[PDB]
Formats: sequence, structure tokens, C-alpha cells
Amino acid sequence: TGANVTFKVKGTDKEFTVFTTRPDTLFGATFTVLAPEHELVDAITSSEQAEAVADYKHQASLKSDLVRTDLAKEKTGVWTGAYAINPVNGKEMPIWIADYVLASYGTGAVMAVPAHDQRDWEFAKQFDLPIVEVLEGGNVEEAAYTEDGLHVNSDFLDGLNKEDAIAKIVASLEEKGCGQEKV
Ligand SMILES: Nc1ncnc2c1ncn2[C@@H]1O[C@@H](COP(=O)(O)O)[C@@H]2O[B@-]3(OCc4ccc([C@H](O)c5ccccc5)cc43)O[C@H]21
Repeated sequence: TGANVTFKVKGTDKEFTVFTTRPDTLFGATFTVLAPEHELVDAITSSEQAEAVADYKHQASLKSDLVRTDLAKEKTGVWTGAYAINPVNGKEMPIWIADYVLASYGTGAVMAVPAHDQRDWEFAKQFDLPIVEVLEGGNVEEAAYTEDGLHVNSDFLDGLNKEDAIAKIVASLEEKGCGQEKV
């Protein structure tokens, strides 16, 4: 039981969809990550970033799934040169490629929530990216908080728990056709 969320690419007519198990953390998504092998990558990569993106894709194709999803391995990646638009508030989120996202699982794209996902937190720490708390109970600057808590910094989701918030955001994204529940 997860959800699909669709993001527009700024300044283009392109879109991608991510698979998320925590659509309730949408207001804490500070960047997005595509698998280096994702089909959209070449289309949205800027000319300044083209060669670095090509180099990283080659490096990534030489690593197995197991090696890539290994928690202990240093996070790596490169900015595509593009930005995604958060449907709930129009906020820009830089689009990165990174090998800890796998092409074959879900859609091959994620929304990164460094405050509440360990791998995303490690990436943000490696690359000096913003970390935004959306569930209280932890100290997200020092460690990802992966448990239940009341929602904050999340507009209409404020004060709800995981169950209630997921139900509300999913129902709200469906209304707009920016997302739906998915198995
Ligand atoms: N292709 C992909 N490669 C790597 N990671 C991917 C991926 N596609 C989706 N993801 C990330 O993992 C899925 C779910 O994994 P699962 O099916 O094993 O439960 C995630 O949904 B996530 O979207 C935003 C989010 C916030 C917080 C978490 C966090 O780890 C969490 C998740 C559940 C309970 C408590 C904490 C996970 C995600 O990151 C995605």
C-alpha cells in the first residue's frame, strides 16, 4: 500500500511519477532523485550538466543492485540541471540522479524526504541539501526520524498522525489527478 505522485519539470512540458510509501511527508520533500537509467534523464539534463550526467550513468551501470542499495556505501550523484514542481505548493525541488535509486523498482524515481528517510538523509548530508521536519518526535538535523508523530510544516495536514495524514493527502491528490493510491 503506497502511492504515486506526479511532478512537473519546470520550464518544460515533461512529467515524472514517483512511488512513495509516505505521501504524507510531501511538504518535507526538498529534492527529487531519478535512477541514472530513468528514461526522462537525457531529455531534462541541461547542456552544462550533460557530460557529468553521462559520466555518472556509466559509473552507475558498473554497480550491481546490491552494491547500490547498501546503506554503508558513500552516497554519490549529480544534478541534472532541472527542477521538479511540488503539486501542493508549487515549490521547486532540484532533480538529481543518484545510484541509490534503482531503475526497476516502483517508477525508478523518488521524492527525497531527508528528515524522515535514512538514505535521503545521508544524501542531503553529503550534498549540503535542506532537511525539513514534517513529523515531530526527533531531532532531524542529527538523525532521520522514521517513526510516527504529529505533522508540522505541512499546511492542511498539521496536527494529524500518519494514518490520518496519508488518507487526507492521498484523497486530496486524487481530486487533482496529481496522485492516487498504488500497490
Ligand atoms: N526505485 C527506488 N529505488 C530506491 N528507493 C525507492 C525506489 N522507489 C521508491 N523508493 C523509496 O522506498 C519507498 C518505499 O519502499 P518500500 O516499498 O520497500 O517500503 C519509498 O517511499 B519513500 O517516499 C518518501 C519517503 C519518506 C520516508 C520514508 C521512510 O523510509 C519510511 C517509510 C515507511 C515508514 C517509516 C519511514 C520512505 C519514503 O521513499 C521511497
